[PDB]
Amino acid sequence: PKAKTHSGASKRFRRTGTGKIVRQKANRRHLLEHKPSTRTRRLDGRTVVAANDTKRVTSLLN
Amino acid sequence: KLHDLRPARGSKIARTRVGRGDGSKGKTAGRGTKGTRARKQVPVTFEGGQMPIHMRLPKLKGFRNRFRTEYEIVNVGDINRLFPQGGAVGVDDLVAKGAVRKNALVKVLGDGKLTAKVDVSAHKFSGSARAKITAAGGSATE
Amino acid sequence: ARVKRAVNAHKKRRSILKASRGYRGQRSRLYRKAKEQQLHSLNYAYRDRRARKGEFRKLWIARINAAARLNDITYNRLIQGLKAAGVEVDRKNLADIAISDPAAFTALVDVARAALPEDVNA
RNA sequence: GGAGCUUGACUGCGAGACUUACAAGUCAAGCAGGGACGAAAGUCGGGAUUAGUGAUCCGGCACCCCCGAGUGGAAGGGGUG
RNA sequence: CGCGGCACAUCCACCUUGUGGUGGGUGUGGGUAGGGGAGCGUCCCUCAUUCAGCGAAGCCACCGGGUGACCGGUGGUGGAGGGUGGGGGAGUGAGAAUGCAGGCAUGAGUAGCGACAAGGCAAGUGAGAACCUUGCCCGCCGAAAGACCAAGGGUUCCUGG
RNA sequence: AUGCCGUGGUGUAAAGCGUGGCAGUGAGACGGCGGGGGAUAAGCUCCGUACGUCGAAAGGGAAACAGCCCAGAUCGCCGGC
RNA sequence: UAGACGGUGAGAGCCCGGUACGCGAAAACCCGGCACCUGCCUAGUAUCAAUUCCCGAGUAGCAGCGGGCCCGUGGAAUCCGCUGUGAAUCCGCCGGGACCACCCGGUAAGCCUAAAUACUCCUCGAUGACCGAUAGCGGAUUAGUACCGUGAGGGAAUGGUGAAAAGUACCCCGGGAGGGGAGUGAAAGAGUACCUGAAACCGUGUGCCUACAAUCCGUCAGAGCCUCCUUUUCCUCUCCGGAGGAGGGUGGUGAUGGCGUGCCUUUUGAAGAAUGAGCCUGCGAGUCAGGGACAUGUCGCAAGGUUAACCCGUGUGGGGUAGCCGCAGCGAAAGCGAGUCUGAAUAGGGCGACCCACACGCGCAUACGCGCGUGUGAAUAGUGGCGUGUUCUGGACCCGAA
RNA sequence: AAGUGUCUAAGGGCGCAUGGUGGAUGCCUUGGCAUCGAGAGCCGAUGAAGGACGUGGGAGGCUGCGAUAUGCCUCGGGGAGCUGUCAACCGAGCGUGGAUCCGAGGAUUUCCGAAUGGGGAAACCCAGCACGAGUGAUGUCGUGCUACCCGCAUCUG
Repeated sequence: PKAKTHSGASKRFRRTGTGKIVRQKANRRHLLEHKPSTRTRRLDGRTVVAANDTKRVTSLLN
Repeated sequence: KLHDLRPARGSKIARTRVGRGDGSKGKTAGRGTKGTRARKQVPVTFEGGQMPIHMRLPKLKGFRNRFRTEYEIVNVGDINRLFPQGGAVGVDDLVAKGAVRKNALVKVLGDGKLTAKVDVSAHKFSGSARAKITAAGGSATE
Repeated sequence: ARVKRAVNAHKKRRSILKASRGYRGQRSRLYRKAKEQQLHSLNYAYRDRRARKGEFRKLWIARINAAARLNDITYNRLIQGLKAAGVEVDRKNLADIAISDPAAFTALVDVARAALPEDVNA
């Protein structure tokens, strides 16, 4: 009757200035002590979602 | 008349009634198995049992400022191409000419040199805006 | 608009059961059985169109062979002669002139004899 | 294997590719800050390499005019670690 | 391979040098799940036109036709509604669900005909008599197979057909 | 040896890659070669193979015959190889 | 002002009932109209320091446990319950999402209050791209009936002669039913078993074949036998047509030969000794709702598109500018802006802004073409409706438990 | 002598012709479902809704009605038939002096049912008092009230 946006996946996904959905590359939350800085500037940012996770994510964003 | 009325060839597409004989779309109508999909429909969330891409990724950082002062912008270069003469404009004149919606607080942006002699009234000018509009002869306002 | 799907169905029903007359059993009688048999009849007739091409060829071959061996030549050598002589007849008309004209067929056999090389070497 | 002196067992990054169903993983020249060692060249963003670890949600402990539900605060939240 | 007839895809020469069509050359045309495209038939609403008590639908039969769904013609039946053209709309198509209702088959004129108490003989009535009535035999029950009540039934009672 | 990656040339029709809509599939079988587990076994079980076929492929051969060999059916022909 | 609709022996504006329109009433109920009856005020309203009292009590608050709110006790205010404790009366309390100070809004612990709102047992009026006897109400037909169950409860089936009954007088076979003839009727090929009359199913007759022979019950090749149809040797009676027939054509049937392992579902694999189906006729499964999400085909208009509820009208027609989306992005956000975020830095980077075969004039060039707007006329976009596919929330393809 | 040569139909199959069964298809309809519009929006101790039992000249059912029982009275309307219907049969009647029929108002309105005098297997059993009939006299009959609870008025305590 009026479509629900999946909440949990709109609080984790972000439609950018154009048709890109940017997830958060963040196995970067719990244990950051053994992890070299390299593997954190590897896990610090917002990654455009790949193809094989898009058709569903957008239907989670709607 | 009405006996001479047809759509454009390209619309009015044939409906697909599926379970109508094994010559068009026959028995299984497209769900061609005995699986789960053959009687019902698995959601977009469910992924097999492993945490879906909306549970294993982290919620996006930061909050949402409840008091986000959202504006509406009007383009200084496109305020040139809105008013070729100009001379006198102001937010009401923008919504009048149809440059931005009503019920608004306005910013004026700064793409393109505004080469019209114009004075603009609108809240919250940007750097390049005030620069260009005060170099086009006219000035900025509040 | 509730449609009353009788007429639409009775069309193909009468189709099947008029193209199914002359069937021993519950096959000219009943409809589903007439349909099972229509599928089998038309695959049979399909297979028999090809099959009959090949089978008439084998029959003509038996006949040409009989008239050949009436002329002391085997069918193999008869064909090899009618080839080397080149008379582009085919087993059908060859068998027809075999039946009606023993004379024309024996002329053909002498043609074939005169067009065999020497031997079983070549 | 030993002997010296030290902390790069760095802060902000990262072209690029390896691999990858996705998530995750791995390398990374070189750029700047501010250091070590060296006369310098250079090398150092842990150990000869590959195991020694767990996603998410949720709480915690600090730094930051990020927000602060009338306004000043604040609790609470937020980023960073 | 030959010879004919369809179809699809790319390509050019073309017509209006992209729409859509003429000619050709080449390739292609098994198919399941499944994907695309094009279509038949049922019924309802509109516009156009048209057939109909001289005979509408439905049905049946024959003769044809289309590459398929299917279509037309003709006669028989019937006795009031259908053609077709452009469109709108479907409870739109069945051979299966141990599907649902009705009808009707096979088993099959087959099993059975409900206790191991036992029947007949004469006469009658009657269209018709093993079973009905009259008699006379004969037999079975007689702590019940007799006679009563209570519930239970609810007219099964009696006369007449 | 093969296979794999690249480049260079010739050949080849949709084959490729990117991005969408719509699916299905995720019980495979045998057969050839290469191997594991079996026992030097199985119509066994599990793998590899730009190997095949059935799956989902009819016709001919195999007596009969899903998987073997020939061959991939657009329809017709009482024509040929 | 009547061509609505329905009936009359067919398809009726003019035959009938009616319609259009107009009349229409005692009494009732009710709309409402005037007079009577009742309900007030015989100034303290103003301005006044403010001398004082009052402004809804076991209530508000606070703590405990719960409910409820988007708010799952979380940090939660506001509100509501139950238990303790428990206030003030305006210089009081209450709220403004803990709380505090200032600033605002209002005065809870009395009660009452039309409208727009939903609703349908009921009567009137109407309509339908609603069904038309297996449908549509379970119920057209004695219907919640008959029957089922102790009971609560469950719960059917069953419509059509004809225009008019003119419903077959009369004889005939029969004990009747039933028929035959007669007659009614346009039709009995409408007989109270009745409109039309399907199929399965059950017979009667007739052409073929079949009692030495296996064969998913057919197909192909095929002799013959019967068929109607016919060209002719033919009879020249052709001034009228067909006989035993020859050529020929469809149609029964088919002696005989070869080929051939039903349909479905499901399976690596089925003719399968796997499932399901005795047969015929009717019914049975992918629908629709939403200014839904996605993609696309087509169509409006154009940096726009579009209205929602609602208001006017009677054909779905005209108003309705709230809102939604498009118009600028970045960032946690403050913010900033064709930039924005990180950072010490733009150095990078992440996200987003921008496109010619040449100009105008120049920076420079080895033939180079990167640069700017004005153009040579630089280049396009959405939004709304309609079909389509998929998806969402709805039983959402139908059927089926324990 | 040797060889050939069908004829048969107990009965089957096939196709036609002729029937029967059954009740599909078509076309309806005295029926529903769905909405729109205007109403109305409660009934009941003054006895409801829903019924049992009866009521017609004759059987029942439906319908109407209630021991006054397909009806009673007045007001109106209308005007020629009528005696509701399945279901159309026999009766025997009325009506132009206004019948059937239609609207509004009244009377009658058994018994059960909240059921309420008490009881009860609802539709039945059995009473009290007071009027009013009936018998020689009780028995019998006709009418009315008699439940409970709360509230109020009154004596009460």
